[PDB]
Amino acid sequence: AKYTKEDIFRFADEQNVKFIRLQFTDILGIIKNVEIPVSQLKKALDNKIMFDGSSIEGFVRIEESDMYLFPDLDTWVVFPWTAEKGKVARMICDIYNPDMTPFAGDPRANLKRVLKEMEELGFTEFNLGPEPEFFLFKLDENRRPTLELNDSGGYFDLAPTDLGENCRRDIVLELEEMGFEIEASHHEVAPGQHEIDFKYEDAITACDSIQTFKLVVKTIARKHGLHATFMPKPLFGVNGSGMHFNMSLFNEKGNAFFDESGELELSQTAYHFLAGMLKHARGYTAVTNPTINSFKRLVPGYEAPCYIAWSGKNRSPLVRVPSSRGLSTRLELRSVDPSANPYLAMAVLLKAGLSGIKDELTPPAPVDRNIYGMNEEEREATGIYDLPESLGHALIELEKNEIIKDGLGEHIFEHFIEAKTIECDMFRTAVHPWEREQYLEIY
Amino acid sequence: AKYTKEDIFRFADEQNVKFIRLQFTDILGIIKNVEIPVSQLKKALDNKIMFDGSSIEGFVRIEESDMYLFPDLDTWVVFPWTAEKGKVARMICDIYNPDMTPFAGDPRANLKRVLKEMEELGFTEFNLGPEPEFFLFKLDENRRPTLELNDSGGYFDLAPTDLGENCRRDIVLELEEMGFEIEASHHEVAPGQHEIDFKYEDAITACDSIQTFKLVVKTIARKHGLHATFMPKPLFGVNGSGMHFNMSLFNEKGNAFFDESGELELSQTAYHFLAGMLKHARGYTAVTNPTINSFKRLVPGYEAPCYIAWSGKNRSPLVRVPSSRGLSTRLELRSVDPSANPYLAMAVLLKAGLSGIKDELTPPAPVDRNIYGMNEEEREATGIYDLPESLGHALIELEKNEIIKDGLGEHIFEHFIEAKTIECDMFRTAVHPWEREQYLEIY
Amino acid sequence: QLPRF
Amino acid sequence: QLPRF
Ligand SMILES: NC(=O)CC[C@H](N)C(=O)O
Ligand SMILES: NC(=O)CC[C@H](N)C(=O)O
Ligand SMILES: [Mg+2]
Ligand SMILES: [Mg+2]
Ligand SMILES: [Mg+2]
Ligand SMILES: [Mg+2]
Repeated sequence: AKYTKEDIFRFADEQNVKFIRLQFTDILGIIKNVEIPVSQLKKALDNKIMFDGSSIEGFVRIEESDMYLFPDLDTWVVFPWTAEKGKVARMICDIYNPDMTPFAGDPRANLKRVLKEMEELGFTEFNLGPEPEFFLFKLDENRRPTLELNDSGGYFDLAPTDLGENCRRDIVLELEEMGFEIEASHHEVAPGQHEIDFKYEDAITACDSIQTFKLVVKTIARKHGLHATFMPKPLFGVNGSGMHFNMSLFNEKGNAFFDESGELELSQTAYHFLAGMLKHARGYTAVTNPTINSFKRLVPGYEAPCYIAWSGKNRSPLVRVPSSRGLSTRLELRSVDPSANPYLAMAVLLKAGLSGIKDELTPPAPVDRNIYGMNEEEREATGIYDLPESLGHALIELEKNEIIKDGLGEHIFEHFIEAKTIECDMFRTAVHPWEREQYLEIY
Repeated sequence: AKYTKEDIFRFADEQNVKFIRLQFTDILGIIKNVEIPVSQLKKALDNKIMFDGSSIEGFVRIEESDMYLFPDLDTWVVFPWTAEKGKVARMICDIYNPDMTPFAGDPRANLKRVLKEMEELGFTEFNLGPEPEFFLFKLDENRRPTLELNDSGGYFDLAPTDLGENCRRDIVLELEEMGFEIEASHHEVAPGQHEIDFKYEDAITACDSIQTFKLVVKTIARKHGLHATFMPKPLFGVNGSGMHFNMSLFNEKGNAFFDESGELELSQTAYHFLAGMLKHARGYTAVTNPTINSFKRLVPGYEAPCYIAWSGKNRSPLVRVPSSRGLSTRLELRSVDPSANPYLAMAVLLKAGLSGIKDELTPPAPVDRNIYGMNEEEREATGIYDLPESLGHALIELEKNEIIKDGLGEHIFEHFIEAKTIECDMFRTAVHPWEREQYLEIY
Repeated sequence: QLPRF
Repeated sequence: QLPRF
């Protein structure tokens, strides 16, 4: 408990806020919110605000359903770009049924349920550190995004330099001012691609920070006449954007993944987690990569993962074990992209790891022989398997796997499947200019 | 009694107002007003101002009739956008005959008469909460509205964001400053469509707040180079604008619609009100949807009601029962649009509910089987009936129903019928560009 | 009477 | 249900 009701009232009085954005996240990952004046703040703190819960279902909503808006006090953040006519503050809210029960269709509530299951098994917390990457594009005269990148930088290069501009520096400075724990910030391989690293927090706090980071980055980029995009693969032939997740599991003693007497200084819990993560990777690939464009990133030659394998040092492994040990022991999943919903991805990953721990599965031997060297047939003999190549195949794999369904819940699973099938059907029947360029003149 | 004459004089002296707009509402719903200097304010408070009452009849006025302008002290509001050369204040006024009798053709007086009948039957107040939705369009170079929306938002989406603009945020702030009880404000399904919710007040106060809200929203949108429209269906293939009414009936004990021992925690009074509302819905559909464009909104597939049925959770029911209970028990009618006259709509709805209570009618069973699934014939076997598909059919239904005529009064009924028949004839004989696009070349 | 028409 | 299609 970081803040209380009285603290929130005092903050609202002293910082002179007149608007509060009670925000939440739908199934598709879009940040939505209800806006209330400061005069209603007391009612908001009484968990008495009603709204339409069907919006959580996204565009596949059918029937209006009334739901409560239980806010979280610890998520109180005051925005700085609010001029002087009253400031704006936000609090991430939980969704509750009218019968005082958390909504099963809320991704945050689902993540809380999965964390409760993990605590039941014996662990304390699930620390996560994300590595989101984003692209910056120049705006047009009509304030519309173009295809021109802001700079032709390189990997870890000092490309933006000093003397103005350097949108990454301004973004990180305002994030630090807003109260974000930023570890580092650097230029990525692709031109105009930047990465900012976070500190390791709890699962829920990390997901909330991810959403707030996306919002703040987009707003600040728009301030400087730029468009910040988190599309997995905005351009062809260039490196994509990833959101590598470094996860660690903790218990009463300390880090559960660390064991000085184990092989690679890894505990049996870490190996069981690896086995669970690798066994069901084909299952949750759809959740971790929920867009059509996402699977355009999962292609060989751009450091994105393409095969289900783990290693300590390899060219684009699905799961990577960083060399750091002790309390910093962690497992990195590299298949996640910034377009994914953080809550759903964390829920499915935690469910897979928990299932692996419960079943005590033995992970396959790590591969370090450049699996890209052989053909598909030459590596299918071993345990190396391909990730789904399209969103439809990933959806089929979701519909087959049961543990991921249990980790998502029936409501979320059904609505996610419906929306993604609609998306796939919409993309399949479209006629793209590629087809015209390839066949209009030839045929 | 919130204000007295001395209070009004003190306010006029201290805020330095030089103009007072004595305003009222005609049959068609247009806000009209007579403008007087502050020096006449005393006379205005003596109920001695004469004006032409025929303006209430709208364009179908024939003979000039002198009428008094009894103002309401509790409606004193000082506008903020008045510069320094004297401020402007308004008071909603009642219309009285020269023989010191309220005018029967005034919608506000008619609503007061219906409320008197309700109090005679035994109830105390009729609380109403409206949910108006409006569209925002960009203005042209000549300050003329265009067909381009201000933003491509979504349902409950954080589309306008921070960093300037956000007309909705500016509007609700000025409404709060002016002394409005705003519950919440969010983005609607259609792009450029916004919804601001009110607190539940009395019928007359709610209608006055609706009119003032329309005026203030239009003025503020014009301030920021935008056009705010309350047309039920400005664009084809996009969600329309509605003004759902959440009504509750109160008595000496408390909420008359709440009963912990009843089915669905609803009292017999609530069921009688439902039966009355559903029985005469075909009758007052004309009053609740008085424009030609209104029936363009009442089409399937856009969440607008199309069949006479009630449910607690269904895709677009005519009457919806929110899950909230206790003092918040209420019935929601969703067929009302922002173009309707609030006073006439409340009068006819109250008359229908009162008739249902007096006759003790049994409401039909709620439908939850997606009535849209069957055809018209397959659902006409049950109690499900279609709403009128055009304004002419609704006018015929008005001319048939007698209870709605009694609730409207002879003067208002005759003038409304005349104006609406003129409107229907004007629309019927017009030649639209649709017809030319469909037949000019073919035939 | 009929300004609309 | 289907405002995207
Ligand atoms: N240097 C790197 O590891 C970048 C990896 C690549 N940008 C990705 O999204 O996977
Ligand atoms: N989400 C909704 O219920 C909106 C309903 C729709 N805008 C109408 O006018 O009825
Ligand atoms: Mg990186
Ligand atoms: Mg990494
Ligand atoms: Mg609405
Ligand atoms: Mg409603």
